Amino acid sequence: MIPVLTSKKASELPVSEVASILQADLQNGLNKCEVSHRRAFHGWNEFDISEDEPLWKKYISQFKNPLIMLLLASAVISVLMHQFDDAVSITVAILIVVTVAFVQEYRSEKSLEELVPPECHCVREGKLEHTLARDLVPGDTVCLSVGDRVPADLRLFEAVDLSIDESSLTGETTPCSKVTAPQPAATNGDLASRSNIAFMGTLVRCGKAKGVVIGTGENSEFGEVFKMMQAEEAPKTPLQKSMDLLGKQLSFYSFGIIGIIMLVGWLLGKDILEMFTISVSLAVAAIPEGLPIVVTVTLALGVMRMVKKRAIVKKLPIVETLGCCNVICSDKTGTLTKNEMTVTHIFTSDGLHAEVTGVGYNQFGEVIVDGDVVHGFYNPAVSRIVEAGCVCNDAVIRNNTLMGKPTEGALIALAMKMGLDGLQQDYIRKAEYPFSSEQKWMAVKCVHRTQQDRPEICFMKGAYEQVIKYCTTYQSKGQTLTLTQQQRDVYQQEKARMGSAGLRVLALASGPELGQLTFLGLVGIIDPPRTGVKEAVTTLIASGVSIKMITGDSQETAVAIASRLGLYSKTSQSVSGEEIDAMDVQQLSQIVPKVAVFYRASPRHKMKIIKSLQKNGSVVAMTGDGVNDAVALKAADIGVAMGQTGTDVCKEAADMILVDDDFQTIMSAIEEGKGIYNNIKNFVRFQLSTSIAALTLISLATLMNFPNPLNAMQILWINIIMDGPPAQSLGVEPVDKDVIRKPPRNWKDSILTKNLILKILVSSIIIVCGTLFVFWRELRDNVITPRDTTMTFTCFVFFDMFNALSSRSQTKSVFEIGLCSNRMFCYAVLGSIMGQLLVIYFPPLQKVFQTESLSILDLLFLLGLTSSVCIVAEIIKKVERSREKIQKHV
Ligand SMILES: Nc1ncnc2c1ncn2[C@@H]1O[C@H](COP(=O)(O)OP(=O)(O)O)[C@@H](O)[C@H]1O
Ligand code: ALF
Ligand SMILES: [Ca+2]
Repeated sequence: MIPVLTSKKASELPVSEVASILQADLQNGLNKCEVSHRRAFHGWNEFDISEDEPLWKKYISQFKNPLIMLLLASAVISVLMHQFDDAVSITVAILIVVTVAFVQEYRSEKSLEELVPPECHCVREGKLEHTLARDLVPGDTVCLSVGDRVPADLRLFEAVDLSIDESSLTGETTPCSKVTAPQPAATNGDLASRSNIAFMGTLVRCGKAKGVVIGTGENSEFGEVFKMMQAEEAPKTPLQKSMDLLGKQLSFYSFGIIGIIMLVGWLLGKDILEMFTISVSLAVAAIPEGLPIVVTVTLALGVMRMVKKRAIVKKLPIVETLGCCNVICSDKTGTLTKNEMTVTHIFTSDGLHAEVTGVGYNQFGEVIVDGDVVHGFYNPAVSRIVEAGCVCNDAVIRNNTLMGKPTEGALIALAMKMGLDGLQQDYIRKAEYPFSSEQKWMAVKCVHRTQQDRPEICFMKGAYEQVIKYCTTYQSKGQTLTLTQQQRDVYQQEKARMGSAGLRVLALASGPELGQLTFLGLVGIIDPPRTGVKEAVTTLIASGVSIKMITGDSQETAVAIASRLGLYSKTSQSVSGEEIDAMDVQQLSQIVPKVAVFYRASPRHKMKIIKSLQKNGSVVAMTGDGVNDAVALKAADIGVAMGQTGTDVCKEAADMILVDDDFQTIMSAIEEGKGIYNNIKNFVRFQLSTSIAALTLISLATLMNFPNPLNAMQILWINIIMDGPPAQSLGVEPVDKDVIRKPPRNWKDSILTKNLILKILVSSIIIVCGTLFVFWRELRDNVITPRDTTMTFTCFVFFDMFNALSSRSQTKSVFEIGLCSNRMFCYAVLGSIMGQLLVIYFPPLQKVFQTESLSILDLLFLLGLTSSVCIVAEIIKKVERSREKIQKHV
């Protein structure tokens, strides 16, 4: 059997011993059968899933709520009293309440169980595959590049200037350097001296590494520490504690009102038992005992609906601030535009204009100069630019797939169209200066493969303003002349003409050494934008949010794209990158609400901009994707990391990520969050309206005479129907398309507004008026009849049902939506109707409850009169929509 060795054993033993003991191939790797055997033997590369849930313990913990315990105490002291029906009814009712609370808790636990398995790169069968870190087995060959995180315990056998961040493991802010040499047995006392082992969960900052898996899952003390630190957390949502405070205030007000009405009923009154029972009923009915449950389940359904649309968001409280945003920055490449570059226009230093046809990275296409087809080395000016773009290239084309930068793949395809694919191997690359964000140029110094006696030739490419600083001469009609200022102005004007059409400009120069280069020409690398982003950005800035652009390119093409998709209003400015560099946050904070395009910028500037965006009243939505951009995401409130082109540093230490990079997904998530908030507001509105109506009805009933026709069991059933399946049906709801045009909700604003208060008060007074009308119409000279109680109970039930029906959406009436789209509402409605009809006619229940019989014409009159609240709500909604239309028409 293969033994599992610890970290110190792999540290003290050389690479040969750790390879022979583990039987791991450094170059070939392990086979599929051996990997499957090791996975079946040692298990999966995850923490031990040993967690049992005593569902019976949860069921009994659903008890002990003081109010239901006082209800059970009343029930048992009633058993002591010479009576049986009230006791058994109260016991069955409290049983239904406990089981509905338990199933609600189980559903909330399921929703809270409802982001991703972490992927990695592994070398198996001699090939590198992008596989799951969960299926990793001890002995696999793992490659770690910049950005990638260490999946499991790794024994380093190859390392190039590797620096790994271990602050999450030991707390040191300084990354330690890794080496492949074995450490002596004397220095293995502390953890910081272990520079030959890559531990699980560590973050690789820089460098490259190739190691062998030695420890997975449980076979690591650091793995145990991680399992115990990142398993039990409690990141409560600000909206959650806000709703908790609101519910506590409502409960305190309800308890005060109940104490007041009890003091009133005690004076000039008797039958203390019924008063205490009805007080307990009002206490269990008025208070919201399901607000956290419904808010959690609606947040979970919202996050599930938004991840269904390819939008993964961690840090659940972020869903609270999702949609509250008002400034959403974006980059040109990636989110706002697909990563596809195509060379279309070529401008040589001689003044020639060449057009390149064909779309895609293939050999299909031709170069036309003044009507003539240029192939091979027919035109010196064009062929020089082609060879300069080809010899200085890091991307490679294979089976129409590009490996590297797409901007270099564009020049690769351009050389392919001219039949110059085999030129890149004709030169021997000697010196390389790669393309960096600070220098913005890439240079290669090479010699010919068969003409090594010739002087070394260096080719530089990049931005015009950076390349032209190294150019001293130019070519015209085959003659090398000196670069005058007029030639520089002509080149700048041509760059402006190219940028005005939305083409990325790229300058190229060639020479014997750096500093005495001749400038060959410019190329127009067009970038087709994604389809559908135009209308999205149009409807985004039309109300609420404002989109920015951090491209890092020149101002010309940036403004061209921002005008094509639509970002530049008549009153808008644009700032450079050197302007942000030589300026503090205070002076910048006064020009940010006007600027919308950031050209010639860099991620190093982004953080600073964020500070300015944090100076005034606003919240940031960044879109960092590459390296050295995770700190900007952490400093901002939320950070949008891309899935395809995204490192692990900017993925795990970040916020909501977007797979299948696009721009409308943020808008969809914003609409989802706003719909969640609207559903929560509608549920709170319905609950508060029903509670206020019941409280004022009970008060007007027990005021000075004519005691309440609603008994304890009836009010408890009303509580069940107010906080049951028809209650949470309002929380979960498919959103319509109206909130994207609404202004964003401020963080200072609460969930209760003036119109909501007016609506709940109108609903309550209508309920009370209808109930009093029914009470007056049922009896004229009759003191007390059970038919009166039945009529009042069924009337209040039907009124609550119609009020819940009218409370489907605060911005949409019942006519626009149908009897679908969360049909669970209609399911709960029909279930409650069946339960009510069973309560009406059931001889075994007629002794339990108060209802014993009813008439058909009485039921018809009840359904005819109950629609008053519904018609009033629809009338006020129609007049509000008419006022909205007449105010937008002017
Ligand atoms: N491989 C490269 N060689 C030389 N110059 C480049 C290369 N790639 C990009 N550039 C230039 O450097 C600029 C900066 O690129 P980057 O900072 O990655 O932003 P973006 O790619 O979105 O423009 C580009 O606008 C382009 O002019
Ligand atoms: F892809 Al960029 F700045 F937009 F590096
Ligand atoms: Ca209640």
